[PDB]
Amino acid sequence: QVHLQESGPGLVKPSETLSLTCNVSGTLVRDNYWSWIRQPLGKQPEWIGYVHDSGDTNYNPSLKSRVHLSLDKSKNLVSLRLTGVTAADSAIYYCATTKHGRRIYGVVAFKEWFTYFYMDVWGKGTSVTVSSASTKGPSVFPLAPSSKSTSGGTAALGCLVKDYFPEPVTVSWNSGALTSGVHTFPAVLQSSGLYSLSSVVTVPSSSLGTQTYICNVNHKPSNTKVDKRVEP
Amino acid sequence: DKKQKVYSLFYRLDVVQINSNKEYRLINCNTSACTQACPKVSFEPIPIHYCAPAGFAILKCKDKKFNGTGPCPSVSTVQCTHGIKPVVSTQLLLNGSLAEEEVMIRSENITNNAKNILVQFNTPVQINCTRPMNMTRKSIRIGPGQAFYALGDIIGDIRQAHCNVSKATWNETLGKVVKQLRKHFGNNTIIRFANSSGGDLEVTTHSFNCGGEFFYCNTSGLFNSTWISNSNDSITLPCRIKQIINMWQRIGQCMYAPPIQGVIRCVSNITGLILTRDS
Amino acid sequence: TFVSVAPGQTARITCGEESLGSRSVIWYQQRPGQAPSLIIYNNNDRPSGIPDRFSGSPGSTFGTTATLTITSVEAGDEADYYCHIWDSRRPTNWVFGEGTTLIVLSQPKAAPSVTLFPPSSEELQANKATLVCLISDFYPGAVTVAWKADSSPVKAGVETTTPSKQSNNKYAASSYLSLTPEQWKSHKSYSCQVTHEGSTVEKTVAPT
Ligand SMILES: *[C@@H]1O[C@H](CO)[C@@H](O[C@@H]2O[C@H](CO)[C@@H](O[C@@H]3O[C@H](CO[C@H]4O[C@H](CO[C@H]5O[C@H](CO)[C@@H](O)[C@H](O)[C@@H]5O)[C@@H](O)[C@H](O[C@H]5O[C@H](CO)[C@@H](O)[C@H](O)[C@@H]5O[C@H]5O[C@H](CO)[C@@H](O)[C@H](O)[C@@H]5O)[C@@H]4O)[C@@H](O)[C@H](O[C@H]4O[C@H](CO)[C@@H](O)[C@H](O)[C@@H]4O[C@H]4O[C@H](CO)[C@@H](O)[C@H](O)[C@@H]4O[C@H]4O[C@H](CO)[C@@H](O)[C@H](O)[C@@H]4O)[C@@H]3O)[C@H](O)[C@H]2NC(C)=O)[C@H](O)[C@H]1NC(C)=O
Ligand SMILES: *[C@@H]1O[C@H](CO)[C@@H](O[C@@H]2O[C@H](CO)[C@@H](O[C@@H]3O[C@H](CO[C@H]4O[C@H](CO)[C@@H](O)[C@H](O)[C@@H]4O)[C@@H](O)[C@H](O[C@H]4O[C@H](CO)[C@@H](O)[C@H](O)[C@@H]4O[C@H]4O[C@H](CO)[C@@H](O)[C@H](O)[C@@H]4O)[C@@H]3O)[C@H](O)[C@H]2NC(C)=O)[C@H](O)[C@H]1NC(C)=O
Ligand SMILES: *[C@@H]1O[C@H](CO)[C@@H](O[C@@H]2O[C@H](CO)[C@@H](O[C@@H]3O[C@H](CO)[C@@H](O)[C@H](O[C@H]4O[C@H](CO)[C@@H](O)[C@H](O)[C@@H]4O)[C@@H]3O)[C@H](O)[C@H]2NC(C)=O)[C@H](O)[C@H]1NC(C)=O
Ligand SMILES: *[C@@H]1O[C@H](CO)[C@@H](O[C@@H]2O[C@H](CO)[C@@H](O)[C@H](O)[C@H]2NC(C)=O)[C@H](O)[C@H]1NC(C)=O
Ligand SMILES: *[C@@H]1O[C@H](CO)[C@@H](O[C@@H]2O[C@H](CO)[C@@H](O)[C@H](O)[C@H]2NC(C)=O)[C@H](O)[C@H]1NC(C)=O
Ligand SMILES: *[C@@H]1O[C@H](CO)[C@@H](O[C@@H]2O[C@H](CO)[C@@H](O)[C@H](O)[C@H]2NC(C)=O)[C@H](O)[C@H]1NC(C)=O
Ligand SMILES: *[C@@H]1O[C@H](CO)[C@@H](O[C@@H]2O[C@H](CO)[C@@H](O)[C@H](O)[C@H]2NC(C)=O)[C@H](O)[C@H]1NC(C)=O
Ligand SMILES: *[C@@H]1O[C@H](CO)[C@@H](O[C@@H]2O[C@H](CO)[C@@H](O)[C@H](O)[C@H]2NC(C)=O)[C@H](O)[C@H]1NC(C)=O
Ligand SMILES: *[C@@H]1O[C@H](CO)[C@@H](O[C@@H]2O[C@H](CO)[C@@H](O)[C@H](O)[C@H]2NC(C)=O)[C@H](O)[C@H]1NC(C)=O
Ligand SMILES: *[C@@H]1O[C@H](CO)[C@@H](O[C@@H]2O[C@H](CO)[C@@H](O)[C@H](O)[C@H]2NC(C)=O)[C@H](O)[C@H]1NC(C)=O
Ligand SMILES: *[C@@H]1O[C@H](CO)[C@@H](O)[C@H](O)[C@H]1NC(C)=O
Ligand SMILES: *[C@@H]1O[C@H](CO)[C@@H](O)[C@H](O)[C@H]1NC(C)=O
Ligand SMILES: *[C@@H]1O[C@H](CO)[C@@H](O)[C@H](O)[C@H]1NC(C)=O
Ligand SMILES: *[C@@H]1O[C@H](CO)[C@@H](O)[C@H](O)[C@H]1NC(C)=O
Repeated sequence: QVHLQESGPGLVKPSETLSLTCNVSGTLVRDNYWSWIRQPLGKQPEWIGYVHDSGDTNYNPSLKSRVHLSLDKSKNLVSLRLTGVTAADSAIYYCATTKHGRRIYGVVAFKEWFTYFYMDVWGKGTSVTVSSASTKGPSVFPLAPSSKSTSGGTAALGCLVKDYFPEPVTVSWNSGALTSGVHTFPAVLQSSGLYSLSSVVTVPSSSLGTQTYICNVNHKPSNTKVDKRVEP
Repeated sequence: DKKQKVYSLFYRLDVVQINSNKEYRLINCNTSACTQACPKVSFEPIPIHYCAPAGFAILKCKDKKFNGTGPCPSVSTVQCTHGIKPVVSTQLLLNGSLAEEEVMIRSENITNNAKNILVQFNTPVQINCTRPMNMTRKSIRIGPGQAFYALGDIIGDIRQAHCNVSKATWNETLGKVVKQLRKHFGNNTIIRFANSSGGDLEVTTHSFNCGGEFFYCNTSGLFNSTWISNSNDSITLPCRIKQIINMWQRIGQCMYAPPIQGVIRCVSNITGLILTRDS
Repeated sequence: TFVSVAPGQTARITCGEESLGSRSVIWYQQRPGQAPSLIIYNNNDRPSGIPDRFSGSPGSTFGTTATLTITSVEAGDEADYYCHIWDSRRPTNWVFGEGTTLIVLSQPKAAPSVTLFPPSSEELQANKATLVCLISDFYPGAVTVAWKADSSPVKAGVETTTPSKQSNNKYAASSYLSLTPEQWKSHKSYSCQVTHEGSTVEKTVAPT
């Protein structure tokens, strides 16, 4: 099979060295050519550059001076460095396997031909935000189910992550046990500058219990892993 | 009094600079005031016959193994020549009549190296030359009535004018020719080949007209050889295109080839060479 | 830019500047909230996993634009579409082609699910109040939410996310309201009034 897993700070202050890594699997770093693509929020993806062992590596002209690439063969990882980050650099940084190709419009004799690229398999990405605001850890207050003698049949339970910075925050229920009916909502940014997302599961009427319902919230930028138990 | 700001494209050979940031001028403006060919006439070499007046005769030597000079054994008489078309080119005689039996060479003095060695063929080696760029002819009026036919933008990819000759056929014909050199230079000798020494475009390249444009094709590719004898493939050729020509010692004129609109492809026979030799 | 196509018809999508040479254009289908999935390369050569529905313009034409032909549009094809242009005449583009949102029409209608949540008890002892209205599975995302203090509208503290589609015709919107501890007990019962497309649905809650 094939799998990609980006990783990194998820936030860096202005004028610093953003360092991101791409965990590789399913193959070796020596074999395939790689490429990175950042995507600003709501805008069109700006392609970063392509890297391969044996030094076949080129960068974007719009950011040529600031970027750096590498591959760790022993660690089997796709590295990435970028210096002097600014507000224009905050985006979702994907990691993509890339394949070369030859388009020939001529006799080939010349050099009349051109290498076009296409990234067939992607990664999930990592949300790299940029702000001089210090991290805050998430607070977790467990939202009790509908009133302590909830309405007849088909009850609902929820959690709440309030006042965390920055996005994102990952949520899963009993180490991802139920994974059914979960409707983890988008975050809302507040006036203070902190996000807050809810997560809720729908449970049938046979929920008097006591079944063990403990939602799991992870915010890596503050290393905060809070697992909370909800009770009516 | 009023003037314009028209734009046109020119080939590299036509222009030359003088040093604003950069500039250029036509290479003919320092030699001779030129005239454009009317884009109404054609340059096609049609078979022309040369007939004699009354009380005159023209003698046709019907001898296969004729080296051009001396007593031709069987002679016929004719009023007009066979259709001879004005195919004008350098280093390569095109579309003419092949020799009948063996590739026979013709030279004034085979010993005096300064005399060109005209070579006639026995098989017409096939040559296909094109210019792939689909082009624009924008009629820029420089009045009154006078209408310059400029080139406009380019439609499609960019790739020069080239020529194709089957490698195998030429690798065989060259052997057929060297076979007839050895009857001049000893039963067992070695005949190498090289490209032109040096000079103008008209001399060191394959100056010819096809469809309205004047190709100057490098001849270094074909002349790659060295002769030691006692599937599908072609030998591609790379040509530059010119429009402002100065053909002839200096007596053709300078003439602006009106740009051709479209893709120009021509197929031709090669029937001879104009060789030279440098103990 | 948005393309609205009747169901089961054929959609078309336009990408990039006009052609200058023979090209090789890539086509990408980024679904909302996910990563771009590679759809077509070589201007008409689709890889494994892509049906022969999707088409394109062969990169042999000059002067015309890059076209994406979706035959027999289905609901899943609702997405953003990008394209990477490789002209033999223009330098290598590192800014992907600008987007084009496909919108299949007449899903047609989804009634929202409004889930009002009081503040949590641990939050109550922590001296902060927060109301969590949660609106799911609605179409389209044109919801506007008001809040009521037993009979009266509430002006400040109102927080509301945006209608967000999620790998489904279903949308999503939250609604938070910050309240002081003294007033969740002071008033009778609080109301979340979610308005969608012309239907207002309201859920209220009362303290113990
Ligand atoms: C002087 O001499 C020199 C030689 O020294 C000579 O040079 C030659 O010039 C010609 C033109 O002047 C030039 O032809 C070009 O060739 C391009 C590439 O073709 C080559 O590769 C392919 C495939 O190889 C790749 O993929 C393989 C796996 O499939 C892989 O293994 C390879 O490693 C490689 O990566 C191959 O098909 C070609 O072989 C073709 O020709 C052979 C004979 O030469 C023949 O045996 C082959 O079959 C094939 O010909 C046809 O064969 C199949 C059936 O077997 C048919 O289905 C097809 O019809 C084939 O044509 C070569 O190996 C070629 O792409 C160029 O054509 C594209 O570009 C032009 C210009 O832009 C367009 O007008 C064309 O329409 C075409 O664009 C189509 O394809 C491209 C890419 O595939 C797409 O981007 C376009 O979308 C479009 O294709 C799609 O849409 C069209 C639109 O309707 C649709 O029809 C298709 O279905 C598709 O959906 C162009 O033909 C030649 O390459 C060059 N040199 C050599 C060495 O050949 C000079 O020209 C001579 N000068 C003279 C005489 O004046
Ligand atoms: C060595 O010998 C070979 C072969 O002998 C020779 O190749 C020949 O090249 C020339 C041009 O390079 C070819 O001539 C062209 O022929 C076609 C059309 O001809 C046929 O068309 C009708 C269609 O029904 C036939 O019925 C008819 O019998 C003809 O055979 C065209 O591609 C060309 O036409 C244009 O060019 C000519 C003027 O340059 C005119 O003939 C004609 O009026 C066209 O001109 C028009 O072009 C403008 C473009 O916009 C247009 O706007 C104007 O109105 C203008 O009038 C051309 O006739 C010839 O066919 C080739 N040989 C063969 C066997 O076909 C090599 O060139 C030669 N070697 C050298 C060095 O010359
Ligand atoms: C538009 O113009 C730009 C330049 O302004 C041009 O970028 C060039 O692309 C070519 C390839 O398309 C690059 O050539 C490579 O250079 C590296 C340098 O080390 C070599 O290692 C490469 O060799 C490998 O790759 C070849 C192509 O795949 C293989 O055929 C070969 O066998 C080797 O495996 C290769 O030579 C060139 O470096 C860049 N130049 C710059 C300045 O970036 C771009 O391709 C043009 N685009 C179009 C559509 O014409
Ligand atoms: C007309 O212009 C051409 C082009 O500049 C001149 O040709 C040059 O002649 C000199 C002779 O010393 C050569 O060194 C250059 O290489 C030639 N240039 C080119 C582009 O061929 C020509 O001499 C000029 N005629 C004059 C001044 O009478
Ligand atoms: C190019 O050469 C071929 C010979 O291979 C010529 O074709 C011959 O033309 C003559 C008349 O000129 C005919 O009598 C022959 O029968 C033709 N041969 C074949 C095999 O068909 C062709 O005409 C030449 N083209 C030119 C001179 O433009
Ligand atoms: C070169 O480009 C011209 C465009 O200027 C092409 O002319 C077009 O030809 C098609 C069909 O051949 C017609 O439908 C268009 O109306 C023509 N356009 C104009 C402006 O006249 C011409 O075909 C091209 N040549 C080649 C060989 O592709
Ligand atoms: C020159 O052009 C002619 C015609 O375009 C080529 O002859 C063709 O050869 C193919 C085989 O490869 C045949 O299927 C065609 O029928 C031929 N066409 C004609 C009109 O006879 C020839 O191969 C070209 N020669 C070179 C050296 O490029
Ligand atoms: C003939 O071919 C030779 C190559 O065998 C050419 O010599 C080259 O000339 C260029 C100048 O443009 C030099 O940069 C190269 O170093 C030369 N190569 C060698 C091996 O010496 C020569 O220019 C060609 N001449 C003509 C008139 O075609
Ligand atoms: C004709 O062809 C020859 C060889 O195909 C060309 O010679 C090349 O010249 C460049 C410099 O201009 C050198 O870098 C190459 O190494 C040369 N090639 C070889 C094989 O030696 C020549 O430039 C072409 N044009 C002319 C006018 O001679
Ligand atoms: C004549 O042909 C030979 C080969 O056909 C060419 O020789 C090349 O020489 C260089 C180094 O001198 C090698 O790297 C190449 O591999 C040789 N070519 C081949 C095909 O092996 C030579 O350049 C040709 N001369 C001209 C003027 O074109
Ligand atoms: C993945 O990343 C971790 C930490 O960056 C590293 O220890 C590991 O070697 C990487 N590769 C794999 C295959 O896990
Ligand atoms: C041919 O050239 C030689 C020397 O180059 C000369 O002696 C002779 O007179 C010339 N003419 C002939 C042999 O007819
Ligand atoms: C074909 O060409 C090669 C070199 O290009 C030459 O060695 C060989 O003798 C040629 N074949 C014939 C039959 O002359
Ligand atoms: C020597 O050349 C003659 C013609 O010049 C030829 O007839 C003869 O066969 C050659 N001698 C050989 C090939 O041994």
